[PDB]
Amino acid sequence: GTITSQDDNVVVGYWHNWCDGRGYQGGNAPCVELKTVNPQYNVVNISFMKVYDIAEGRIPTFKLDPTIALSEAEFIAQIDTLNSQGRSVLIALGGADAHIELTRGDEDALAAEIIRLTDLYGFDGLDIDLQQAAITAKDNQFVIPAALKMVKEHYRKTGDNFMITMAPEFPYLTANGAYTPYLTELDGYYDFINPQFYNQGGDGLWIEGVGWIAQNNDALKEEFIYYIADSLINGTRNYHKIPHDKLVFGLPSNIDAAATGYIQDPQDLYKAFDRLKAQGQPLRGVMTWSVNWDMGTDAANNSYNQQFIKDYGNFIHNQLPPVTDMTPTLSGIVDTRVELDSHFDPLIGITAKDYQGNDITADVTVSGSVNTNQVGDYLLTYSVSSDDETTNQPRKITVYEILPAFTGITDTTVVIDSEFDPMQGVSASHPTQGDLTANITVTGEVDTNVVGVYELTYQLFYGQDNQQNMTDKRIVTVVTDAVSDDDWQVGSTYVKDDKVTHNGATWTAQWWTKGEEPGTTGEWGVWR
Ligand SMILES: CC(=O)N[C@@H]1[C@@H](O)[C@H](O[C@@H]2O[C@H](CO)[C@@H](O[C@@H]3O[C@H](CO)[C@@H](O[C@@H]4O[C@H](CO)[C@@H](O[C@@H]5O[C@H](CO)[C@@H](O)[C@H](O)[C@H]5NC(C)=O)[C@H](O)[C@H]4NC(C)=O)[C@H](O)[C@H]3NC(C)=O)[C@H](O)[C@H]2NC(C)=O)[C@@H](CO)O[C@@H]1O
Ligand code: NA
Repeated sequence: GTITSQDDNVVVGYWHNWCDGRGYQGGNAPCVELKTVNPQYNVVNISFMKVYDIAEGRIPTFKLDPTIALSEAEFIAQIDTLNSQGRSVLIALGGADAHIELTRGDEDALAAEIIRLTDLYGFDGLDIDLQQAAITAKDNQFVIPAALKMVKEHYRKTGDNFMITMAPEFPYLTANGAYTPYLTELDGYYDFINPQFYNQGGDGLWIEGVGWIAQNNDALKEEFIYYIADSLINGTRNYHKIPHDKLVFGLPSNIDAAATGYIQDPQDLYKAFDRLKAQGQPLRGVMTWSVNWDMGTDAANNSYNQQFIKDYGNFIHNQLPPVTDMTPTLSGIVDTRVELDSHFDPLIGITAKDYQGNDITADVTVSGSVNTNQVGDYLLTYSVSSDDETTNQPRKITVYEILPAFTGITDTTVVIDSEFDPMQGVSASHPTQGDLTANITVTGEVDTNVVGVYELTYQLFYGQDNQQNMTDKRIVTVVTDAVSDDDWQVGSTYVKDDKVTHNGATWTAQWWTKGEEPGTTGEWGVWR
């Protein structure tokens, strides 16, 4: 077949490239032939493309499991059958426990291998299902998008829409989260995203005014679906925006398919989707891990017997076609701190794209102005318009000033008649004004001829016209080098004629003493 893409709603189902997988509740997922997958799965994702052995190098590939007892030619024939029915068959990249680790420069080879596989098997696109370390490993976040742009562009040349989808686990979809480079680099290139709303336990989101709604909360499942979808399709509540026409809700087929996330009561999904439709934002479909689980058995060897497609196929297909959200995007805008009098350029680092991923950076406009010569906050708003839609985003610029620092102003003791230079070892600096030593004045003097304690007040003047100032005080004590009688000690014993220094005076013992303080023994006592 040819490249077969989906224009309307989708029910996506992963297909296991292996047999008899064990379920989270002890069930079993048989391998199944593609031609047996229920027709209402209009996108079927071959799982998985990955590195099958590092002796083949870093570029991942796909190798059909022969125990499924499809020859290569037969597998190709069943893909062609699905394509003849207008269904798409994508190759899923990654999966659980698949490590992929690419280096900048691997993008040409990855693209070449994607195309090779696509042309050989009849695949219609590729699903990004990077998990754990593979999301962020080495240069993956650059290489994988770059490769896929090439692949898209290669098939566009012949008028074919090579589909690109992704299956991020929903916790990675916060605004600056690990999947964000894939989503932003491929804006305009991807057909839809089918996040996983399973296996995340008690993770979820905080709804200001209703509380924490967890993915494992079966009492609040309607609210979970509604609010996490509402946040995603509007870029609110700290989630990255995925337009509603491009959001497909991923679910486990049953309790064996994933540890948590199974919808016990399909009504909760019907109602959440209906609510989303009611505010003008119908979703694009559902996704499931997996067709094999939908055709599998539980631990008691009872058949699941297609309960997932029974619950969701007709509901999702019997909907109007999607309506494209053509809002443009802005990238690069972050509140920024700028030091007083530095240069600031409000356009550097900021870019914009239309909904098809075309660069429209030159079309951005900015209102507001920053005055880097005055500390304070300044608010800018960036705007861009395309396709009769407009996106805006604020940016706070804070102008701040840093105090200079003195060095060398430490209390010190010097000997009588020594030379003392109050500026010796003293400096000031500032990060932007540089050496400010010449801006320091000294109030007070030290007289090194006269024993005593001398205070010096250092002032630094800085800033515009030197009208800012800071002060620091220093004590310089001048001590004699004159040797004197040893200080009186309260525990020492003295005898007649012994002399001691105490309380600034020299005293002479008149007889035996221990523990009597000089100066306190009166007109006629032991110390005189
Ligand atoms: C206490 C609490 O609430 N804790 C929370 C955490 O649980 C949670 O973090 C998640 O933690 C779970 C493990 O507890 C971790 O689980 C993986 O989930 C991924 C994503 O769904 C699973 O991968 C997909 O799901 C199916 C299985 O449901 C995968 O199917 C398997 O595929 C392999 C081949 O690749 C086969 O060998 C297997 O047989 C097959 N399994 C089955 C049953 O068929 C499929 O490959 C994946 N892709 C898709 C499209 O479905 C992965 O299997 C789960 N691993 C395990 C060991 O169970 C999940 O990834 C953690 N999430 C994160 C973000 O790290 C956090 C989340 O914030 O919150 C709490 O802390
Ligand atoms: Na095809």
